[PDB]
Amino acid sequence: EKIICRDVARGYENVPIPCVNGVDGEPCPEDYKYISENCETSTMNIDRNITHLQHCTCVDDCSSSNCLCGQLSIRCWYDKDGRLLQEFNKIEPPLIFECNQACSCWRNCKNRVVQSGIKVRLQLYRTAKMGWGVRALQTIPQGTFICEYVGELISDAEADVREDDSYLFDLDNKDGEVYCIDARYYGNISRFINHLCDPNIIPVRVFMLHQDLRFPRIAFFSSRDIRTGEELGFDYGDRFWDIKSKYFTCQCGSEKCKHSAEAIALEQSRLAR
Amino acid sequence: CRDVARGYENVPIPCVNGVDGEPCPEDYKYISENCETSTMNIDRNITHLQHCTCVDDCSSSNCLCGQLSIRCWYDKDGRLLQEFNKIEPPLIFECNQACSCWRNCKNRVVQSGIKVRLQLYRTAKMGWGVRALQTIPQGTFICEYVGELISDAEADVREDDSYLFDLDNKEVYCIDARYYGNISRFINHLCDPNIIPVRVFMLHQDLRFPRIAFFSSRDIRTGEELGFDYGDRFWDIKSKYFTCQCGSEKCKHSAEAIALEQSRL
Ligand SMILES: CCCC[C@H](NC(=O)c1[nH]c2c(c1C)C(=O)CC(C)(C)C2)C(=O)NCc1ccc(CN(C)C)cc1
Ligand SMILES: CCCC[C@H](NC(=O)c1[nH]c2c(c1C)C(=O)CC(C)(C)C2)C(=O)NCc1ccc(CN(C)C)cc1
Ligand SMILES: Nc1ncnc2c1ncn2[C@@H]1O[C@H](C[C@@H](N)CC[C@H](N)C(=O)O)[C@@H](O)[C@H]1O
Ligand SMILES: Nc1ncnc2c1ncn2[C@@H]1O[C@H](C[C@@H](N)CC[C@H](N)C(=O)O)[C@@H](O)[C@H]1O
Ligand SMILES: [Zn+2]
Ligand SMILES: [Zn+2]
Ligand SMILES: [Zn+2]
Ligand SMILES: [Zn+2]
Ligand SMILES: [Zn+2]
Ligand SMILES: [Zn+2]
Ligand SMILES: [Zn+2]
Ligand SMILES: [Zn+2]
Repeated sequence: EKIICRDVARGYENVPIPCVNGVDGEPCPEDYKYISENCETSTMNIDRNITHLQHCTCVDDCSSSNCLCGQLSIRCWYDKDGRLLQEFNKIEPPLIFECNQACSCWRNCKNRVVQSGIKVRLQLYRTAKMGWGVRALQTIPQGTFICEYVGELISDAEADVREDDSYLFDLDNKDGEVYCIDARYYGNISRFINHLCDPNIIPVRVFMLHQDLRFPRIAFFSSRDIRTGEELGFDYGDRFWDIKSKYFTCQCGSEKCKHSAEAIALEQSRLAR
Repeated sequence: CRDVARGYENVPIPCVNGVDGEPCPEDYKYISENCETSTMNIDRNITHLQHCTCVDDCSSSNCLCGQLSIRCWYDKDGRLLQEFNKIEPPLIFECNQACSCWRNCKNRVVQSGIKVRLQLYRTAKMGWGVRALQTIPQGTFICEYVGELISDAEADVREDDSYLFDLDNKEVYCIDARYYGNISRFINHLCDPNIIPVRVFMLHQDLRFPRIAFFSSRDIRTGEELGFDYGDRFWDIKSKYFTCQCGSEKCKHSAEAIALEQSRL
């Protein structure tokens, strides 16, 4: 086992993200460009108009019920330490509207967690069965911001012709025109987070410096206390596995695994009779 | 006010008034980065970024971004080299998200933000101004001219040009700090200036949209008012409404200076 890179983010995050390999001879991944914030190749025509921001008139730290930005998700879901409240809906999370440059409040108000970046210590590591993965190097309480799903913002039409969908994330569940983040060519640490059938982080859609609802940003928060050494993972979703399961099956090893060869076979044999 | 920037800069920018009873200004919105109010089609395509292949601190002459800048003009402490053309500054291309270097390389001064202590204050004759609260060595990055990116056509429609900065394209775009701006909107004209504007590219390289960075052109002492040369064009427009009050012996735009040149004719 060897530390093969001290910081895959090259200093772009608040904290380093080392890479270790104790499984094989694979060097730290080079077949992508690490970026800390979303990029575009062809333009997405994002509405950046500062006058199109809903914003608040608070002169405190935006902890009162009078903060419009909080009201845009019924309430601000962050406590004084930046963690999601206990009663936050982790099954169907609301859209979060953080404070922004139009708000009268200060940059250090309580409604600005995701825009402040990575704070926890993570490690890129070689897994036994799933390629690279990401694990915690510290205790992470439930409700803590982990990292953003960062990559190249692309259209539905462009996503459809991309050869590799292994790093592709669509931004809404609906049937219409849905934009995507493709982390294949450009991405951050999130591109390495694997699927777990017993996940410990959840994606939350967030708005910060724009409120172009076509382009929510994807923030991962812990859904339970996470222990040092624990692999991070979220539920990729059934749609992902419907596509992929003819190529590989889930190796998460959970007793609750929904997408292993065994689980899939038990499903099909249920119908084979 | 302890900080007109509301915590958005690396350091506070306090405001004081020891001249009259005017409250610190509130007839604008402080923003720390440029904004837009109608679509500005800036080319942000990451594949269009020229970028370097350095793994050093980008002080090497092999750094492409340095070469794009003619050379990297930053010394080890982030200050412009003496050889920098302060009369007609070049374009600076800082490193960006496409470069292979680390975020702490030597070619990222402007994108790292304000480091010096400044103060918004009431001047005797020129309204509000900005002054240093520390010694500032020559070549030091001070602040960016931040405001609302607008087209020249939009600029022509607007009533007030007192906070309008022409990016000098030859289609034309401007930064209007009238409604949205940062501390730079308060920096006055001086005929004996101590800072200079420099065109800089950082996260995009759309040459239609340079960002404007101010650097000190000489050592500045604590308490000294900051100022740059607004340019003859500004004064050709404005001299019919007011004249220069900078009070320098080399003042070019005072009523007296103007009258002398006119009577000469
Ligand atoms: C590799 C990233 C995880 C796996 C990933 N998951 C999600 O996109 C997703 N979207 C939402 C979630 C997740 C997990 C949520 O949980 C909720 C959400 C509202 C954020 C909406 C996926 O399924 N990738 C295949 C793929 C994506 C997109 C296309 C392009 N078009 C055909 C749609 C093709 C293939
Ligand atoms: C209040 C800001 C200082 C004064 C200001 N100075 C500059 O714009 C300027 N531009 C460059 C400089 C300066 C000082 C430089 O030094 C060099 C540069 C290449 C950065 C190009 C000005 O002249 N404002 C009147 C004004 C601007 C724009 C319009 C709209 N269109 C007719 C263009 C009308 C009136
Ligand atoms: N639960 C899983 N079981 C098997 N393979 C997985 C699982 N989760 C992620 N993967 C693999 O990881 C890919 C998704 C990537 N976004 C994650 C990083 C990937 N492990 C890598 O090494 O680059 C999938 O297409 C699979 O190849
Ligand atoms: N040298 C000067 N002489 C007279 N007035 C000046 C001078 N420099 C700047 N000004 C004034 O300041 C305006 C430019 C502003 N960007 C500077 C801040 C301005 N002093 C204010 O109080 O808002 C000009 O239109 C003038 O009203
Ligand atoms: Zn608020
Ligand atoms: Zn706020
Ligand atoms: Zn707000
Ligand atoms: Zn599983
Ligand atoms: Zn370089
Ligand atoms: Zn560099
Ligand atoms: Zn570079
Ligand atoms: Zn003068």
